[PDB]
Amino acid sequence: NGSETDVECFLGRAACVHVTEIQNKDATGIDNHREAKLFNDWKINLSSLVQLRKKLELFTYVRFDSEYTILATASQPDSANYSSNLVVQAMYVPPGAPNPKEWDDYTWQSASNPSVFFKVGDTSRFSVPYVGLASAYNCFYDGYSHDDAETQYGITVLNHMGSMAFRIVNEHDEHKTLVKIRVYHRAKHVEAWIPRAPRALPYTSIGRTNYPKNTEPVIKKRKGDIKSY
Amino acid sequence: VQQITLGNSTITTQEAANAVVCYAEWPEYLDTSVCRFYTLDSKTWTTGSKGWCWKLPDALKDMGVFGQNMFFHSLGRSGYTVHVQCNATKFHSGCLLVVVIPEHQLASHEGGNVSVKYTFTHPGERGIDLSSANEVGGPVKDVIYNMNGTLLGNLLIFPHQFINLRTNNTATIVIPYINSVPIDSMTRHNNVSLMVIPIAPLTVPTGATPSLPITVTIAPMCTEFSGIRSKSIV
Amino acid sequence: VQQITLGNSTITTQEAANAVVCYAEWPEYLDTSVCRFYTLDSKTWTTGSKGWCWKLPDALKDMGVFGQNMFFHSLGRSGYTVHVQCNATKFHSGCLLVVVIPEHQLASHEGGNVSVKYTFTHPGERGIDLSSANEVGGPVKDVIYNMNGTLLGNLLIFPHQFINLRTNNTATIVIPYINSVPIDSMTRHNNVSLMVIPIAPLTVPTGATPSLPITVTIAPMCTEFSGIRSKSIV
Amino acid sequence: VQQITLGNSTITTQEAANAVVCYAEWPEYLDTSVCRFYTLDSKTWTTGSKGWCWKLPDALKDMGVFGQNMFFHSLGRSGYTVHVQCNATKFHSGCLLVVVIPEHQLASHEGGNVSVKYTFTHPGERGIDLSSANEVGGPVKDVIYNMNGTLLGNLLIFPHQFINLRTNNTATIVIPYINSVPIDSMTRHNNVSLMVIPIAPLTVPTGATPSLPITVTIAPMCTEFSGIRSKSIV
Amino acid sequence: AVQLAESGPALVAPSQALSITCTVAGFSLTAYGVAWVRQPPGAGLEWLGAIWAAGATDYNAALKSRASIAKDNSKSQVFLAMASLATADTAAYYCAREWDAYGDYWGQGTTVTVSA
Amino acid sequence: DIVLTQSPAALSAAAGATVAATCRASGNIHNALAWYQQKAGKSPQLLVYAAAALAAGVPSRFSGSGSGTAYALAINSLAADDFGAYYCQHFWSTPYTFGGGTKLEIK
Amino acid sequence: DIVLTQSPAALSAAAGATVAATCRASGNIHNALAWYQQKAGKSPQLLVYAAAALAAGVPSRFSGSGSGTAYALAINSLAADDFGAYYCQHFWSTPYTFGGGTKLEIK
Amino acid sequence: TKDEVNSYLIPLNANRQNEQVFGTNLFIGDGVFKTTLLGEIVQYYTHWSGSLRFSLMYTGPALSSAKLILAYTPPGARGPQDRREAMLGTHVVWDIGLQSTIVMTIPWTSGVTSAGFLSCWYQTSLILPPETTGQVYLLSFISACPDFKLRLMKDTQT
Repeated sequence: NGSETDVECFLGRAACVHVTEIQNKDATGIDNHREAKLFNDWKINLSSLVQLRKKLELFTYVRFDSEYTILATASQPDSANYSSNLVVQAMYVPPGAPNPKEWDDYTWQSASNPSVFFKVGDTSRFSVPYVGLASAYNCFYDGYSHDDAETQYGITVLNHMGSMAFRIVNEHDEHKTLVKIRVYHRAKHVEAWIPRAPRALPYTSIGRTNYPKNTEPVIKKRKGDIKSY
Repeated sequence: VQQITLGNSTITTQEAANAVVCYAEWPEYLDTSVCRFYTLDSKTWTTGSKGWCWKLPDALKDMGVFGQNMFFHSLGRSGYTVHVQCNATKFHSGCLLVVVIPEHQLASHEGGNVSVKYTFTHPGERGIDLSSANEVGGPVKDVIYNMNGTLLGNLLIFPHQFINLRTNNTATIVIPYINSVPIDSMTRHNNVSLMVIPIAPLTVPTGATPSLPITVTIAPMCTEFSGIRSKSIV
Repeated sequence: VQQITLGNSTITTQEAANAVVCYAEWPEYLDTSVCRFYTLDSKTWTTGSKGWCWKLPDALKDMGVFGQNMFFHSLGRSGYTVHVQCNATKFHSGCLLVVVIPEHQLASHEGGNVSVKYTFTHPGERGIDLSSANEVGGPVKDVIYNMNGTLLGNLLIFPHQFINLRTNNTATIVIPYINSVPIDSMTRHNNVSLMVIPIAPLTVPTGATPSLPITVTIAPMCTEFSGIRSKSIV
Repeated sequence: VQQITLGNSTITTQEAANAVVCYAEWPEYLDTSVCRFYTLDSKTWTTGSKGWCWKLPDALKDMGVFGQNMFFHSLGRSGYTVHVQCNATKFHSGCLLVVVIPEHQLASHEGGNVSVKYTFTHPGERGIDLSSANEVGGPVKDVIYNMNGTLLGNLLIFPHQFINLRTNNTATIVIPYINSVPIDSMTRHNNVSLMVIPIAPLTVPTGATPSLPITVTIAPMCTEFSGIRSKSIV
Repeated sequence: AVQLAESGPALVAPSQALSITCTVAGFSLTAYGVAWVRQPPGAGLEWLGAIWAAGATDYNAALKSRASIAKDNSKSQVFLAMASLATADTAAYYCAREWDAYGDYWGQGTTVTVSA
Repeated sequence: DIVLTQSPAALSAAAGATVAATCRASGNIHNALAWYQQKAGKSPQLLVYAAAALAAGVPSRFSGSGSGTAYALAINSLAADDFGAYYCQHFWSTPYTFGGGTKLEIK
Repeated sequence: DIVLTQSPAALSAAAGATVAATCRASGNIHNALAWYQQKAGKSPQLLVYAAAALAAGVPSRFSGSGSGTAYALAINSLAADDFGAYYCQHFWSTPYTFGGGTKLEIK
Repeated sequence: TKDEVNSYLIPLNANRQNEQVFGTNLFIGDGVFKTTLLGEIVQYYTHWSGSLRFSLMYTGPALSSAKLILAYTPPGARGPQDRREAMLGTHVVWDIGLQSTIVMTIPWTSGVTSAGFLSCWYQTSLILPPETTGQVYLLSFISACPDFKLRLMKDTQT
């Protein structure tokens, strides 16, 4: 009767957590492989999406296996003569593993980073288990992580869900191809603890409960007095 | 009943259903060591009070054998029995919301990536005076948003209890160990935060002093520590 | 007990032997139709109040389904449960006599063959303010003679109950149908008259308002009407 | 039989298989409250009559206790027993089609997105005179297209009954509650529409008045209303 | 629009009464109350009293005896009466609507001077 | 009774200076205070209700503050229309007494 | 304390006019008031007790009325003996304070 | 015009009889309920259809007493505009002196004028203890009865 209100169903639906854009071109004389968008890594951050952040932060703890669906679509806004048949490496960097700094790093061929090779226009799909270090993720952390010094009060590495890195395996053509990648995360086997108050005010930081200053009142005023229906 | 003796401490109280066991889970191992009543300094609930906030185990960090074992042992695991008693006549009105918030991550009063300093996230027996001025590096003290951007009315989803001075004067909240790890460092991380918030303001009669003491008595129960520092190396 | 629900109405009250069943006869047929609590406008018992008098069924003549069926049907037959509640502190003194008088024929203030007009013998929810001035055609309002030439002390032979604000604040009087006919026209003839009379005057402390509300809650019970207007002609 | 008494009403009628229970479903709960015969104003079936259309429950909206409870309660649920009787001699000819149309959404006489006004979709006891002139905002009255763009011959798929004055003079159609919701607002939405349509025209003999009365008697049966307005708040 | 037109005779000898009224146009006296505030020239505003949204009245501590407020709910008129008039009653008398139990929508007020 | 003492009595300032009128009560109003503005021969108009909330049709130059007994009315960057007598009124305990009044004049 | 303010202070009337002396109290006397009559160099004598009841040896010209705080002493058709100072005294709450006094003189 | 603790406080006033204390409709997606825990989770979905649990809490002094009459106007009807129309409908006459907390179950609605109204009226004037004058407050609470459903999940934006 109330199967839509389950936290398996309320929190467990595929949202768009990341949209990046990488390019297929040559690295001849290219200094920065991120300003050129030869690759993009993304620290997996479900609180970057404020609609899913506001739903996850209705609970103190949450434990879920992950489920990533990756849609890569190409684009060639220049003279092209053909639409190229491209392959994207979508490499999952686990927590504690090093991220790529170049598109031709050693990290892309590292056997311990699982990577998906799929075509552009097709879609990838894989699942990552609960890769937290606690028995649940911490939506809120009242304290410091690993240290007696200043550790930013709630910024903890217990909530590290990994990282996704994306490049095009193909070499360059004579035209530039722009691949836009949409990562779709679905929390599965969700279980949640200690329900909290819903957040009324907007966000200013990730991992911090800081609300903006001189913001607007969330409790809206009546058009009359307290006796007015 | 009315002479509850725990250790060499004794308090006098009233209860009929007063204990609020949080989430219907009594604290239990994974007493008789540090289990006694630690009675904090009484706060003065004046007419213009906004509230008080104590972090646990940070409120008990200098409290005798508990605060000694808190800094001696790294890892620990404690539940609490918090008595908040606001003694008054039958002429005072007003209402306190005694609420226990697990993982009450506070909001800084500067916004953005500005974080709250360790001086203010760990205020000790003093707690956070929510009616005082925002200091540089401290939390935001606007009580309507519960110091975390969530409204004050929705604070009743946490394990709470009202002190309506018309009806009662005591609130007992039996807190278990609430964390995502089985044991944790008690000195860098606060499990729960006790807040005592006046919703309805304190009204005194004419001829009464516009202030009223609030006594917080925290008894740590089912307190465990790590087996290291007494585990043998052989 | 304290959440007495009758229909879609609910009142909160106190009783241990509070109900005064008149003449030890519970009202009975010769509920569940018009049986609900009708709560009249609260009267202000000031320090110079002389009393109030409501006629029944005339006090309930505009009261919803009861007052609709009172003017729809000619003949009717109702008993009553009258709660008179005078909420106060433990600082007020004074005493009310809540009395129910069957066939309280009133006396005109002009004497002789002068009779009281229908405007005043049927005053409605307002009742008769016994502390007001005598109007032309109205009853005499001298409370010592009970508006009928009989002394106020002898009014305790009628089914009564005191509200001594020292002791209690409520009076419940369960009125049956008292008439010499088995059924009668409810619109031209008043069966009983509820009177609420301050015998001992209302004394307030210094710092209190010299007035005190009185709430009359009349629940008609065992209310019957004539079988005509739904009897078939065939 | 011939003295059917329902409430304080009584009608005299004839039946052998006359009742047309719509879709072989007798009306039933999900009487004895508002169940009586409401006898509408008799229509004059002249020689140039085109038909009449009554909306239900809109035809019974001013009809006593039913029309009182229709506007008192928001939600309601009623079935009907509609007797259409056209008393005549054995010299009249002609044929009426007494049809009951669930959800008879009417067509406006202006076409396009022009809708029919609430004055005309809810005409009351008067009904819609299909032989009158189209007014601004009213429905189309062309009887061949049943006021909805569907031909008159195909109107027999709805639960109908003929009054052939050669054969009989009465038509009884027992209507259940037909809706896609279990209970609905009776004041904004018409469940069925009774239509009385002369297919074969009324022919009178020479020496007879070219007109003939039609009596519609609607008895609401299994009438339910919402539990609110008498549900307790406690 | 919420307007409260004051109306008074404004030429009254002392030791007499006042019939200084306020017609209410826009709202109802059964749902809102009306506050009375006078201001003598030179000196400041002074509260007189408030009849509430259903019957009850409050007054000044010094003017419980002199002042009296009633209202007609059908005709939407609010009545202010004073006894034992002095030269200190030369003041513009104002009406208001009780908005959140405060006072606003003040009319322009009738200046009522008590003179010989 | 709760007696309002509105200090000062009159102020001289130019169009742009900051004016902070002040009311202090005997009893505790519990923020149930209203500030009024009045011109010469005009009706008083409501600026601030509940000691912090600006009323309808009030510019953001006005700002009510204060809690308990003392309440400030800070006006920032005065205009030409903002000269007149300013009166508190508490709405707590019946009687609803006023303050003394602060008038504004030009330097 | 309950303070009686007896208004007016003195009256000029002829033998036959109606004199209505008045007392008004701070507190509520609950009709426990006594009126007194005094001549020049004579003892005060009791006229009305309980604010309505004429005392012994008092003619029916005197008539006490009033309830609560305000109490009138209506005297109808004055005689020659009825000139003097008239004092209330309440007998409710200890102290039993008097009023100011109304003297009668001839026009 | 700002958010504060005073917005949760329903003010009560002495010497007011037959006035209204508060009044609201029972759309639990807008108005007073939009920011509550019920109405923040109701507005994640499209259709609620259940019973509500409405509470009040008197926080004035133990010697003060009043009778408040708590009217429920169902959906489709008009909210009352005097105390007597409130009494002739569905109500509780709640004596503040005796019962410090009242709990009232709003009937099953399927409310998605409409959704019902809920007002409170002074039966008696508020009697305050001596030389304790001013305002006392009510605290109102909303939740759901356990037959409350919720379906067709949607998305709030900002």
